Formats: sequence, structure tokens, C-alpha cells
Amino acid sequence: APKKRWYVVQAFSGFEGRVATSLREHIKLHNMEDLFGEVMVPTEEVVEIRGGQRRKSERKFFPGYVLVQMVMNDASWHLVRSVPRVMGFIGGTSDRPAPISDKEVDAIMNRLQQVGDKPRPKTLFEPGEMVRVNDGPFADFNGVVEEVDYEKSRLKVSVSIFGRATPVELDFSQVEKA
Amino acid sequence: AMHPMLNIAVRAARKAGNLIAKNYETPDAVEASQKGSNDFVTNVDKAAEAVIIDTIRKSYPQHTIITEESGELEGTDQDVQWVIDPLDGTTNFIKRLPHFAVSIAVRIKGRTEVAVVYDPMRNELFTATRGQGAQLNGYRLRGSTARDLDGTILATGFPFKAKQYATTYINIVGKLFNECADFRRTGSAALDLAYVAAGRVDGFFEIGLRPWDFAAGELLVREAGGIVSDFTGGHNYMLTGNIVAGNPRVVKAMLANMRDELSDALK
Amino acid sequence: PPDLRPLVPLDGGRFATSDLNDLYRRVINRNNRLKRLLDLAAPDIIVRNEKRMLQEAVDALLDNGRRGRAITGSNKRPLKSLADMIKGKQGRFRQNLL
Amino acid sequence: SAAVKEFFGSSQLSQFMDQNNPLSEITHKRRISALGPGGLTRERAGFEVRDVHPTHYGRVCPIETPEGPNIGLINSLSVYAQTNEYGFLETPYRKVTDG
DNA sequence: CCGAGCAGCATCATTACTTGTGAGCGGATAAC
DNA sequence: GTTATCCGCTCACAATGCCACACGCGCTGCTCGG
RNA sequence: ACUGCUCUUUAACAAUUUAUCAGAUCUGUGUGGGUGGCGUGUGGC
Ligand SMILES: [Mg+2]
Repeated sequence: APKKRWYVVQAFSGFEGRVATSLREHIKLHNMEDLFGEVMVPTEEVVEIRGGQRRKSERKFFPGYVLVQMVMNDASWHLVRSVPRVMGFIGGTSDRPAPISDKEVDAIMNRLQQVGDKPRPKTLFEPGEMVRVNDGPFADFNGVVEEVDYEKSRLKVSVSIFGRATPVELDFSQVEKA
Repeated sequence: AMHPMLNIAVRAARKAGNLIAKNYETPDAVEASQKGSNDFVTNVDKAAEAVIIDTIRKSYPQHTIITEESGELEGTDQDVQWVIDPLDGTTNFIKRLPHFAVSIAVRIKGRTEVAVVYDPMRNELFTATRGQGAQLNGYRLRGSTARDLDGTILATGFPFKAKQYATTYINIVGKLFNECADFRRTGSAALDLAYVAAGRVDGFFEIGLRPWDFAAGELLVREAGGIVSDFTGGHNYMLTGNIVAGNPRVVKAMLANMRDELSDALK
Repeated sequence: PPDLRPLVPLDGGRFATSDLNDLYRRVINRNNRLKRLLDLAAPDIIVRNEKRMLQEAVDALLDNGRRGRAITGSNKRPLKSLADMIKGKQGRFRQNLL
Repeated sequence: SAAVKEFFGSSQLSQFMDQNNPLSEITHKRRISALGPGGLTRERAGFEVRDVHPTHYGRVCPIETPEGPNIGLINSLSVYAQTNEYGFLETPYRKVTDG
């Protein structure tokens, strides 16, 4: 009853995807699916409709690394080191890697449930920063966000109208810097 | 741009300073209400505190706040703390002496992040934010250029609430007066620290300070090129209420000068 | 300071990227990445290895010499360390001070 | 393309011709060096190798040599000389028979 | 779609005869 | 075994000055960008 | 058809404590202000 643990291997700067591909391909090559459970590359999908990048954006939990459900053995070890573009086994001493803890797996998977559940636009806003308005009704004016909302997403923002400052309910789509 | 929390804090400080100034011209309404050994807490302090807290709650109903009066009002997000002194040097206010300031600092994860002090009388606004520096109404603050003890002006506060160390303090005072140029005694540790940030005093030291008074100045002098320390170079000051600060060389000279006279109680 | 490590351009958008700027870019990139990981639930082995990599990067910045090489791109030769700007016949001592 | 263009463009050996004098040009085409990849460098060149070896006679000139740091490391091929089918230096001689 | 910018890369084995000297360290070698 | 002794090996550290002239000095699949 | 019958001539004050006889500057447009670092190579002495 060989329980395949979870290990992590260093990928390269901009190679992670094709690395995971080639990994599964070499698994199929040696038919060692029993030894290699799943190659996990967690990611994130931050969604903004305008502001350059539009309607989506793809982040990752952490670059340069790939997560595998391998089982520990020298054969599997070289099977992962006989791949195009990886570094050694991220962990303890080389040729004797350190499987990541189960708590790590559980926490990361809770992270994945959270991120995949709600498409959460990052580059968020903080109550107290000043910001302009690129929208028709208040073109190029500038006030301070007095409250940030996410579901309603309507930027309670104090701005100067008729002398007295007053809140305004303009949406994210028209905010300036910050 | 600008730092957000800094902005909301400076709004709070503006409102509080305006309230204090408005009440400063009716000494028949603000009475002397003592709390401990000559630490008055007048009703105006309570009003300014309430105003500041209200203004904050609009933008952070979740941040835990600290205040000498209301102790520690917990918040649903207690990773960030708001330390306040609505009034510094209550005695200087009750005597209607026009030299005092309100101090608001925001710590994140324990490390102080932003600080502001506001003197309404002279209308001076010392702001400071880590990673951007310190400003006095738009001027950068690089403290005093002193590099010795001669010609140096030393601001200080006296342990007039912990008078047991008086002799000790006075002892060191004498020692200091053998090397420095002149002293300053204003009565508001926040404003003294601020002056250190503005170079208007070549350094500063004090014994017996509450943790909610230097929190608005220590970051000020830090981002003002100066440094702080305990009376021995450590960092237990946040608990001992014993501060010594100034530009680095002057701090070194002062520490090497004081280490001998120091009563081992403070060590 | 920015002056002593200048970024002089060329006839076009070609800038002489002094090695100091590149090493600083690398180390600050590692620092930002590692901090962003620290707030993001910090998988232990990952933060460990990233701390090691950041130590290597700051090491290279203070001195490209020890523990290995950090040669520049497109030019198989090391990057000018800070120590480089002091030692040797090119450092400020034997080049501009004396 | 990158490899071949990097060789022919930026290599320790490649260099635009010393083209100011027909003789200079010629003597720069038939120039033998010991520096460059695979070769030793002038700092650690060693005081010995720079010397002329009696097997040089007729094979590589003992006179033409840049005076300076790199002496002997930059020689010039003899006139009648020729490269062998392997890469050695052959020299023509006359087959002396009985008398 | 497709051109222009860009972010962190040992890009496998990328090897590499000495240069001469000094200092230090891990480990053989011998006294108590 | 201890205890120090010394030795083989490793690694760091130095390489004339000037000049002059010449030549050259990111990239590459991610990022963005409309 | 089948919860629905007058309630009775318009906003409804904060101001507050020695004290008093009120107790010259409205200028300029004189002017400085509107490609290099590194590496490599060569050669020279
Ligand atoms: Mg106070």
C-alpha cells in the first residue's frame, strides 16, 4: 500500500505550464501513473473589465515551482529529473527529497476552493486613498474613497460637489490610479 | 499619491485640532480633572478623543484602537492598532499655554507604520510614513546636523510623575549640562520628538513615558534620519518609558555619556 | 544613490544597464516575491527555498565572486559586484582615488 | 544562425582585417595564433612556450612576431610551408638520392 | 492577431594544464 | 583513546603603466496592448 | 357581498459669567536657466 506523498520541484521563470505537460507526458511514457498521482500548478483568475487587462487576468499562487503527488523512489526521482526544464527536488537534501506535509496540502486546497469559488479582482482599494474619476459624470475629478465594497462594488467615495463634500456611488469601472 | 491610512489619520487630526483650538478660547468651560499624580484629563480631552474615534470608525470599524483614557477598544481586525493621544501635555493646556499637539499613530503587526502630530496654535502638521519619510507642511525633515555635544540643544522631559528617579535624572542632567549647550523643556513629548525630527532640537531624552506617546514620534524621528534607543542602546524602551533619540552621532555621544551616571534601576 | 550607478541611454532606447541596477532588480524581485509568499499562507519548504535563493541573490550583489557565479546575460562574463567597484585595478582606489 | 553569426562576428579570433597595406593584409591572413578558445592566454602563457623550437625551421617564421605581451604566441606561417592533411605543418624538401 | 514590450533564466554540462604563493582545514600519523 | 602534529588538498589572491584605436554590450516565450 | 367614516386652522430659542467707555504694502523681465559607462580585442611605447 504505497501512499504517494506530495513533493515540490523547482520549475523555471516562464516554463511552468509546459513543464507540467511534459511531466504527464513522461509519466505516460514510462506508464508510471501509479507512482505519479497528480501534477498541481495552482493559479488564480483576477477579473477586471477594463484598465488595460480586461475581463480576466491569470495569477499563480507562487511561481517557479510545481506540486506533484509522486511517490518517493529513485526511479521516479530520475523520471522527474530526466525532463526538459526543471531544477532539483525542492526540499531537504537532494537525492532524498522532503515530501511536503499533509497540512500543507489541506491548506493549499482550501486556498484553491476559495480562489476558484469567487473570482476576486485583486489590485484592491483601501479606505483613505485619493483617486480621480475617468467617467463622464465626474470626468477627471478626484476625491477619497471613504468605503470600499465588493459585492455591490460601488466605491463609496467622498468628493467635492456643491462646496460640501459628499459621498458618491461610482463603480470600479471609472476609478483612477490606486 | 499618498498613503491611505495616513490620509484618514490626518483628517482625524485636523478635526481634533480644530475642536481643541475652538475650545482653547473659553477657559471657563474646560476644568481641571486630575487622574493620577498631576496628569489632568479634562473633558475636552474626552471630547477630542470621541471625535477622533468617531472619525476613524467610519473608515475602519474593525481596527483595534488604544487610548490612555479608554484603554484598548478591541476591533474585529486586531492585527493593526491605532494609538492616540488626543492631547499631549494636558498641563500646558490647562495653564492655557499655547504649546500642545494631538498625536495619532497607526501600527501594523506591531511595527509602527504611520504617524501624525498636529499643533493647532502654530498650525504645524508633522506627518510621517515609513518608506516615504517625514514632512512638515511640505518640507522634508532630516533632523539636526549636530555631530558632537557642543553647541547642541537638548530637549527633555522630567519625571514629574515618577519623581523617585528625580535625583538620578537630575544627576545625569548635571553631567549633560557639562557638555551640551542648552536645554529645552516644553511639556509635550510628542511635540519634542517632532522638533527632533525638524532639527529644532539637537536631541531628546526622557524617563517614564507611556507607550501611547512616543509611538507617534518614534517613527517620526526614524523616518527623519534620527534614531531612538533605551538608555543603553537596546530596545526595551517600549516598556521602560526611557527614551533617548536624535541624529545618530549625537545619540552615540549621549549614550556613552549617560551610561555611567545611569542608576541601574532603568537598566 | 542613483547618480553613482547611472543609466546612460544611447542614440535610441538603448540604455547601458549597469550591473548594479540589474543585481538590485534581481534582489528586490526576490524580496517582493518572498514577502508576497509570506503573507500568502507560506508553504514551508517553498519559503525555505526562497529564503535560500534570496540569500544567494544578496550575496551575489555584495559580491558576485563567492559561492558560484551570476554572470550576465548575452555576455558570458560576471556582473560588476559592489566589491568589484572597489578592488582590482578598476575599483575606485586604483582608478580614481589614488 | 545565432551560433554561426556569433562566431564569425564576435570571437576572440575573428577580427576585421588589418587592411591598410597589401603586405599587412597578406601577413594577416596567414597568421598563426595560440590564444583563443582551446588555447592558452597571455597572462598564464608561461615564459617557455614563447620560445622558438628547432622544429620551427621552415615550418613557421622565427622572425615575424608582434613585439609586446604576446611574443611567440602570434607567429606567421613560413613562405613555402603548407598544412598537412591532418592539421600539422609540412615543409617541402628535395629528395636527395644516392648522390 | 499580431506586433511590441518583458522577467527573471546553470539559458544541458555548459568542461577547460598548472602560474605562483599563502593560509586554513580535514584527516593521516605519531606521543602519552 | 587522546592529543596534538603535521601534511595533502582546497581555495583565495596577486598579474606594469599609459596611451591610442577599433569593436561590441538580452532574451524569449510570458505580458501587454489595443 | 364582506380589509377602508374627521385625528379638528404649519417649522416652534441656540445664544452666558471682569468689566469695556470701545480701546505704512498696492513695482520690474539686467542675466547666467528656457550621448556616456563597461567589457573585449588590436596596436603602440
Ligand atoms: Mg495624552
